[PDB]
Amino acid sequence: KVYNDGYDDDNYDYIVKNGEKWMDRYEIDSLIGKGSFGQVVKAYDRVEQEWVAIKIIKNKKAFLNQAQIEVRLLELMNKHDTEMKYYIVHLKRHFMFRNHLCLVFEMLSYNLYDLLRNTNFRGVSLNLTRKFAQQMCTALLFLATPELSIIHCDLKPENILLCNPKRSAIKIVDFGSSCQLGQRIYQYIQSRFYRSPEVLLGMPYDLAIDMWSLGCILVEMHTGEPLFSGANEVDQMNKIVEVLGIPPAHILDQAPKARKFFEKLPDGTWNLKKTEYKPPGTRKLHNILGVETGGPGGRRAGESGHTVADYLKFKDLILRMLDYDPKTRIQPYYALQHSFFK
Ligand SMILES: CC(=O)/N=c1/[nH]c2ccc(C#N)cc2s1
Repeated sequence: KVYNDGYDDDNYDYIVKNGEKWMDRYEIDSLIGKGSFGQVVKAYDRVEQEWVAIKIIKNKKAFLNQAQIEVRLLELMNKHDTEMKYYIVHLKRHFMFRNHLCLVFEMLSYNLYDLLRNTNFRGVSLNLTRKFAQQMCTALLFLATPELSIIHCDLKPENILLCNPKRSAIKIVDFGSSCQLGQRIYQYIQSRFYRSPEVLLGMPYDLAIDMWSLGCILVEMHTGEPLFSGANEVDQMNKIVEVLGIPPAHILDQAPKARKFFEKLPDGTWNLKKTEYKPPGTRKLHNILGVETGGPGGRRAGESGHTVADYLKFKDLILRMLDYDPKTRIQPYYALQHSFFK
C-alpha cells in the first residue's frame, strides 16, 4: 500500500511536491527531469542563494550503487586544478534525505536536442557549431587526463547543456553510464545513433569512442538531423558504411560481431549482407554538408563564415573524428590544433 512511509511510489521514486522545504535549506520548485536513476528537481538553495539542480536517485540498491560511482567520478574531477574541468557539470555536494541519495548540481539551461527542436531540425550555423566543437574537444582533453582517463560513453545532443540561454557556453551532463579506462566489462554501450564501429563490432575500445560520437553530434548540430539514424544495429552499421564505405579487412578480421553485418567471401574480402541503401561510400559527407552548395539544404548560402574553404575545414575535421581505426582517430589535443579553430 505505502512505500517509505508514503514518501515513495511504485518505481521507488521520491514523490516530489511544489514548495517543499528540505533540511531548512533547499526549497523545491518543480520536476525538471526523469530517467531510470530517478528524478531531477529544480530547487532554490537558500544558503548559497542560488538555483540548483538536485538529482534524486531512487531508493533502490541498484540505482544507489550506480550513483555512488558517479559521485566518485565527479569528485575525482573536482580534485584537479585545470580550467578544462568547467566544461563538465559541477557536483556541488551530495547528501542522504529520506533514504534517497541526492546529488546537487549547478542549474544549467537548455540541452542541444531542444536547440535542434527550436530550429525545427534545420540545425545551427557553422559559427555556433565551431564554438560547441571547440568546447567539447576541450572537455574530452580533460577526461583524457592520464589520472582520470574517463569515457563518458553516452555522448549525445541531449547530454550537452548550455550554461546560459544567452551564451554559447556548454557543459556535459549525465555521467551515470561512465567509467574510467580499464579491461573490458561492458559491450552494450552508447546511444545507437552515436555508437562507434568498434562497439558495434564488439572489439576492444577506449576513450576514442567519445570522439566518434562527437563527430556524429557536430554534423547533427549543423544539418539538424542525425547523421546515422539506425533503427537497429544492422541498420546503424549499414548507414555508416553508406558514408565511410566498408571497414578495412584487417579490422573485420578481428571483430567478434563481423558476421552480424558482413560476410567473408571466398576471395578473402568482406562485403555487406543483404536485408534500401546506397552502395558503400557514396553518401559523401561532402554532399551531406553541402560544401560547395551553400550548406545543408542551401540555407547557409551567403552567410558569413560559411565559405567553401570554411566547409572544407569542417569536413576534414569530422572525417578525422570518424576514422574507423580508433588508433588513428583524432585525439582531442590534435583536434584543438586543427585549422577549423583558427
Ligand atoms: C532542465 C533544465 O532546464 N536544466 C537542467 N540543468 C541540469 C543540470 C544538471 C542535471 C543533471 N544531472 C540536469 C539538469 S537539467
